[PDB]
Amino acid sequence: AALFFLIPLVALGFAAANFAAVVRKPEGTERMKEISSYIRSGADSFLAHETKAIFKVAIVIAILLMIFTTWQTGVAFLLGAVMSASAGIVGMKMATRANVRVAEAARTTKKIGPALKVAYQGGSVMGLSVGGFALLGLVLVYLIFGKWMGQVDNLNIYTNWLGINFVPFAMTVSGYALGCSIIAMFDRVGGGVYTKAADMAADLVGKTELNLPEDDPRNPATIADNVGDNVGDVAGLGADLLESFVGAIVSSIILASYMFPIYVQKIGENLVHQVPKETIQALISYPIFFALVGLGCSMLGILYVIVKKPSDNPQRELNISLWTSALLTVVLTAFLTYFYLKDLQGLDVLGFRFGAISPWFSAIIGIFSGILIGFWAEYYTSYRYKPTQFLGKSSIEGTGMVISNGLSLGMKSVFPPTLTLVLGILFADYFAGLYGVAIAALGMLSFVATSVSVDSYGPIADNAGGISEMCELDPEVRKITDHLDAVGNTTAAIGKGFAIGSAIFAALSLFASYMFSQISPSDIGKPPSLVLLLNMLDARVIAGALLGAAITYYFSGYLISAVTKAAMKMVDEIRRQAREPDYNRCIEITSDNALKQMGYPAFIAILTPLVTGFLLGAEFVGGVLIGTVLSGAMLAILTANSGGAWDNAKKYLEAGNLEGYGKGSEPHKALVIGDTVGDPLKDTVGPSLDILIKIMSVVSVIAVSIFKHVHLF
Amino acid sequence: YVAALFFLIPLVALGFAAANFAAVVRKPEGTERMKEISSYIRSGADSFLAHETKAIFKVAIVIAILLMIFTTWQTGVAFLLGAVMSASAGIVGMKMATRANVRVAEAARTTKKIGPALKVAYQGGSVMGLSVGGFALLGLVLVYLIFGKWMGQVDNLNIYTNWLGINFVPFAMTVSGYALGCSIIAMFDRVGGGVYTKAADMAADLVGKTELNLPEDDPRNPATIADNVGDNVGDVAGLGADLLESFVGAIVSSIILASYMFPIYVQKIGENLVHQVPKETIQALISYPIFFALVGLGCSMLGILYVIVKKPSDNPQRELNISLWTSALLTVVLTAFLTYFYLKDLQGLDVLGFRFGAISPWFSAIIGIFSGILIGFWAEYYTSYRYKPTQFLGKSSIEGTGMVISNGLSLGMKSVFPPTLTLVLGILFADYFAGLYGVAIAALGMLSFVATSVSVDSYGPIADNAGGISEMCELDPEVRKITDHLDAVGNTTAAIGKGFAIGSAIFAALSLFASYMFSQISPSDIGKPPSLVLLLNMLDARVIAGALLGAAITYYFSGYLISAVTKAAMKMVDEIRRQAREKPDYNRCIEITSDNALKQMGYPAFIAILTPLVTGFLLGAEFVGGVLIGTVLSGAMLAILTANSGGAWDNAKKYLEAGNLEGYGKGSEPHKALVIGDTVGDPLKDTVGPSLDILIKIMSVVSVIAVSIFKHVHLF
Repeated sequence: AALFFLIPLVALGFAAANFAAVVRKPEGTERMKEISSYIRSGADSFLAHETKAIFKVAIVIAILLMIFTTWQTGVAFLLGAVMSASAGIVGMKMATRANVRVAEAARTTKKIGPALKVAYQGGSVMGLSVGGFALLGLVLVYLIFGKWMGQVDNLNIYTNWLGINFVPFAMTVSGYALGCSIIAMFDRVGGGVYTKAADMAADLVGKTELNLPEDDPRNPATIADNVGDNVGDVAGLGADLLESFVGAIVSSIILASYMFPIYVQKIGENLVHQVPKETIQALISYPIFFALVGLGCSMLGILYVIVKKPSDNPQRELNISLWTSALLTVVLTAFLTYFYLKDLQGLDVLGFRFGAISPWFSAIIGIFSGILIGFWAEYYTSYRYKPTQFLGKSSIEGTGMVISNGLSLGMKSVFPPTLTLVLGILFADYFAGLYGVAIAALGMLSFVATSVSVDSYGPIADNAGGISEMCELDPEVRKITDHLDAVGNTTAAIGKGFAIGSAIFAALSLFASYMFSQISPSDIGKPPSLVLLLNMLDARVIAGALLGAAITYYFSGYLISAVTKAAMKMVDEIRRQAREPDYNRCIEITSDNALKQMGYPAFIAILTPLVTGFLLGAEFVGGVLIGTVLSGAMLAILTANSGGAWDNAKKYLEAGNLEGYGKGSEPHKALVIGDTVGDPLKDTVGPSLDILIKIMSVVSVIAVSIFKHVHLF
Repeated sequence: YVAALFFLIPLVALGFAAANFAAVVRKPEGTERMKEISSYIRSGADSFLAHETKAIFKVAIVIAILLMIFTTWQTGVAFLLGAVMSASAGIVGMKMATRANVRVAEAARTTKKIGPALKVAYQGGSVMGLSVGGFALLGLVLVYLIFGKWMGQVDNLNIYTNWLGINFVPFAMTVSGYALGCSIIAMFDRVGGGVYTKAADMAADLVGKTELNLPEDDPRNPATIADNVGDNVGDVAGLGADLLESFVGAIVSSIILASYMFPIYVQKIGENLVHQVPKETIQALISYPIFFALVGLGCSMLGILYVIVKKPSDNPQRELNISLWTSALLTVVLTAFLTYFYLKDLQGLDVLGFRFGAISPWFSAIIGIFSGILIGFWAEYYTSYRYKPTQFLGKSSIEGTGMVISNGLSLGMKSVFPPTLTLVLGILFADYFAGLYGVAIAALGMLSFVATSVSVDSYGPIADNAGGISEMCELDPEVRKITDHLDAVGNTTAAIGKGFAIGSAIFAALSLFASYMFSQISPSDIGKPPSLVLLLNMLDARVIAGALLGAAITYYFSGYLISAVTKAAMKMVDEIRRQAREKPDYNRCIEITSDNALKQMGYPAFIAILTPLVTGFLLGAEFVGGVLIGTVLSGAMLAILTANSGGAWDNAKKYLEAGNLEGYGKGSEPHKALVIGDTVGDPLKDTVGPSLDILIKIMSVVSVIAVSIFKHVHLF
């Protein structure tokens, strides 16, 4: 058991070792070194600014979490914030360092294998830092606050000095989750505004009197964009997956903890717990062990792929990493489930239909759902398949036709993945109730380290190819690096789709956790069916649902406008710099403006439940959560798939798959308009929604202990 | 005595419509060129109507046969009756509009004044308004008398079990059948006719830009006449049928809730079933919505009469707003007395949710009314260039085309919050006053004066056709100025009316969701506490799954419609090229586009009608309740977004055309960007949004009906 608790440190040390191993490889030409120095300075500047703002917000949140609820809650909040920030910083430094070494491998060896290995060892640092830091924080919470302080021992509803009631350990893990959520909100909202403002400004300066090339170091927005790629597909997506991972695990824990007070019967004058402390604690700890086994299998798959004999098929290598981790987790967790829950009593009252093996059936379902959902994102965004081919071909009909067909593509694309989620939820429940729904969220993210490593591979290869083309490298070297960039292009779409699906699953598990956390000491005798209830006929619930949907749409629109404003401001600063390059100057101007913009979306996401709950109650807030989730899922999938389809249709034409037309032609102009429209949608709105749907649920789960009984109307 | 006096009101409205029809027909058509252009337009309209009506009849017969085999035969009879009422209103309104398009221009030319032309156009639109009101309430009065009182379905009010074992309260199921009847007409009009309209508009612009280069606004271009036909197909038949469906849906929901409260609030005192809400109150609440709607129609006729007889003026918007406010205020006042005197001596209103006694539902109704107008205003705030958002979009036109698209999407997304919040507060307060019954009464009050709303909505396209005929006939510049002023006023009223229709659709869809939940009552829940029966638990994984599925289906529905418009447009372009290769063929291309649009609507219509049957026989009534919530939420948001975005794009293009952007005018690059934005937005505002308005209601109606079957007959 202690070995499992050690696995997180193994992953952190693995990250350190891969960091050193890639750092040992050669940087090469001095031109490459200068470009990468620009990139690293921009990245570190952005990181410092955002971490300053993060610390400012986190101290206030921890003080409020200690004043209300308990002090362990605020401590766990800060712990989780630190773990996620650490994973992000480590991954970003590693990526900004490895972007050149990948190109040097490709050039020196004139081969694809060594460059791919360098890039994947680079991304595995972010993957392993995510996994290790997250599960390390969780093990620390489970040991220090969990067993040492006996919060897993009492498992009864505690009433704090203010009168707020809650199960202690549940509230503690909730605080930890909220910490991760703050880190992720900062990363996604802010960094996304920044990244897409930089990309839009890069496109813009090309058309001003400056006549600055897009792929030229003379253009400051080029370096800002190369920094933003890392800010996005390494820090942002990694933090998003980390939040979903921890959310699934915390939801399992909260449901388990609150089942203990739920299933008590007043047989005489005594309250008899129909689910005893043994089973409850076993179910509190089973998710942590499942996730630790997942991290172990992830490290094994990464090891196999980094030591594997070098090959010339990158896509195959990354997919091998994924499938190895998946199957290993499946088998090992099979034995874990069967042996860890075998001798427990009362599992039938918990929803386990086939006994101790029920949740494993749930977990694996998640896994498969995930991969399948991934596939759908690729089907509707790759020009290898029919939809993007049709979109690209329709370019000849005009620009309005490109826009309409892209919107149509996204809207229709939301259905296959939603149906995958629907069947996954139905079957997971069939096996093990809402607990099994949470275990499905976990299984889907059981190998988060490998998923995040493949996600971070993309931007590293993108920067490698960009450095190669900015340094005017040999055409064969450019071919190698561009092939790596295309593989990363496909993996990016798959990873974004997987992240959206994971966010939806974790948000639904958090909704269940919210309902369970509504338990008051006065409902102890009441039948369980009466307490765990959100009635949709209650007009406050319908009203709250409409409100949540509207707030989600408004959130998205505000982010679009913020991106455009920040881009125009960066263009103004670049003009000022030309009249009077400024790399960190423009990077920091845009970073500060994006951080200023983040105030209102963050306040929306965090304060909507507080305001509405203290105003109208916990049924209204349940409605708001359902509306937010239902609209966020759809809008996320839509924006992601539409932007991906537009981008890859432009590529389809640029690759000459549409005879007669190439760069500069009118169809290419139309597709470029479509791609500029979609960039903010896929890289800012979708991920921001992935976060919204979860963080609003977390804030709700926590504050419902207060406003459940403290509401104005 | 007085009851029959009110029951006569529908015939008064139908006769008022006939009289206005005749009065405008007496007006002069004028020049032979105007007569020829209008002959083209009217022939196209009649052709479209006939083609769509054939398919409507086929589907309606299949549905009515199924409604007789299952449930009861009165259900199928009421279904066919409602289909006929709505189809009649649509045909009448469209024929009248195609007739009045010339007489408005003749008023503008002969008299060189705005007042007389406005009067001609408003007398034209009041035909559709009054036909909607009269036909709808006539069908409902007939149902309440024949099946209701004569056959004693308002007398038994107990759960009846049909030969198959399907259980339901008879009158509730009957009114549900009638609602489904109206819904079929509305679905046909909206989905099909909307695909047709936007395919026609897209083909007109394309052929204007194709190798043929046939000028826009030219009789030589057949798609120009097809588009002038589509304006009426959309904002007269489509929008009128939509408002009619929302109206009838609110009323039917009130009735179903009332009917099912009788079995719900029973107490099993030993061996006796004691109805805590007695038959007297149940029947009073079944009939109160009908009388409220009749009073509303009377006030609407009065406002319309005042505005058509009022001293002519030079301010048209003021005249239409006067009609609206008069109808609203009169309905408010009279319905106050109606409520207090009709529900005073009842018993059990407390157990029902009436917080302030017999006057509670009136408080709900008026709220609806205000909600409506406020929602209307919001649609105007986010689409008119008199206000900041559309101004900013137009100004941003200078900064590229991608910026136009991004800012339009942003505008639309943000625009859902003010109107959605209006709906939120309306629901909260309406419920506060009189429970879910009061939510239904709020929907009704919001639509209490539907005749005037539909008349103002149908005014728009008639004036649009008048201005188009004026520009195609090369009329005098002053007459053209008058017609262009009328067209802009019609544009604003169109935006406001579309927004009001969306808000009404959301309110009616929520009332129908409540009706679904009430209709789930089984004979085995007689003793169960009401809290146990009226329950849709959101933790049940089935319900969450169904909600996700419904949202996803709504998005897919929208995307399919977008693609269908382009397919029909491309085919119409091919037909125009063939016509050039071989006075052009007007009805030919109109009928080709109509048949293609009707063939395409088959699949969205099948989605909307069968999704609840498939998913319900598969997984049950909790899953379908989830589906309904997802559909309602996603449809509300997408409807508001698409409508407001299309309106903002169009009115920003107009903002520039008037030179409100110093330095840029027709032909400049910002104008090209705004033209792209408008071509993108046309299908969204005129096809997707309304189709969703329909989806969110018709799926609920089908669910309310079939839940009697699949509630207990489901596979998993």
